[PDB]
Amino acid sequence: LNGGITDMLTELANFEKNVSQAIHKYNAYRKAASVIAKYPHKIKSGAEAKKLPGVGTKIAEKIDEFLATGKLRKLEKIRQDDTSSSINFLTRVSGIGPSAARKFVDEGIKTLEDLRKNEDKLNHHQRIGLKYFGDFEKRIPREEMLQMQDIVLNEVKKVDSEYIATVCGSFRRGAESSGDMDVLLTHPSFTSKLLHQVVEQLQKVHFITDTLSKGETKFMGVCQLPSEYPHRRIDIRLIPKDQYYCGVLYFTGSDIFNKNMRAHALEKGFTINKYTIRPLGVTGVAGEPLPVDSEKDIFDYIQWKYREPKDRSE
DNA sequence: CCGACAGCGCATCAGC
DNA sequence: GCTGATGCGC
DNA sequence: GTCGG
Ligand SMILES: [Cl-]
Ligand code: NA
Ligand code: NA
Repeated sequence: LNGGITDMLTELANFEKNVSQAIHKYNAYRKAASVIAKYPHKIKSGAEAKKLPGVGTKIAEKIDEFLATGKLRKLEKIRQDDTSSSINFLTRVSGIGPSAARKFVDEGIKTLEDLRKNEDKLNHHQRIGLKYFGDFEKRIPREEMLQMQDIVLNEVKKVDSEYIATVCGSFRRGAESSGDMDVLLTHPSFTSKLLHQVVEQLQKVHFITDTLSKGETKFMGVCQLPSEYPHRRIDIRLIPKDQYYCGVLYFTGSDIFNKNMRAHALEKGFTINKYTIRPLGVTGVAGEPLPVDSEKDIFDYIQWKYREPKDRSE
């Protein structure tokens, strides 16, 4: 239908983010690509697309050029540009953002090979990103995610049977594949070394293989199923018990669902973030956080019917 | 016209 | 050494 | 880049 248009917008988005360092223009192009990707008709003109929310005058003009010529002069030039294409590519390395990519390209470091012969110029995260470059770009089939969940739930309970661990993200919504694994962790003793002991055990059984970052509340690293399976990205967050289910709700998503749930909350007189759900006074003064002991409690606070994660796509 | 567009944990830099 | 800023990812 | 105050 409009794959040519959405690919064009996505490509424009990446270059704004990675090369121009214009994050808001990146998101504008992404939003336009998303709304067009859902549009159930083949677009015949920029004017037609303009009617959609997120598509404005500039994108309408670009669509008109694309429909009449089959390309975008601006994009064609960008693709051919050595500096811009190299910067854009380097950002595919985890740990390499627009700033590092620009600095690397400035000094003639443009390829994965260039990165390999300049390890001294890479920080720990970037070296890991380089090491697992191909693996990190692979999807994870649900069956592997289940096997990964089996290991995590098993080892967590082995450390302390009172831990509560939930694998969230699109996986919890029943997705057939995932980009990574996002684990939410809590314990009755923690409210508003618990994380360390879990990471340590996962390393002990050789599930966790590398560490990108690690503090008292957040771990970001690499894992791998026993055999060879690709190495996978895994995050683990330690959340206070009284904020756990607000966290589970938020990190389960989806993004559109969270947006819809916050809107309904306000219309019912509540504000919902990833941490707490709080009532609003007659002027807008937010009160103390409300007690939450399940996902359903959040729904019951705003007079909503409990939606299964499976149905939380929108 | 012009400000918002999410906010925060961790690693590391910049400055004192 | 320290504090605050920045880069990065999510 | 787009939206909306
Ligand atoms: Cl709060
Ligand atoms: Na529009
Ligand atoms: Na990157």
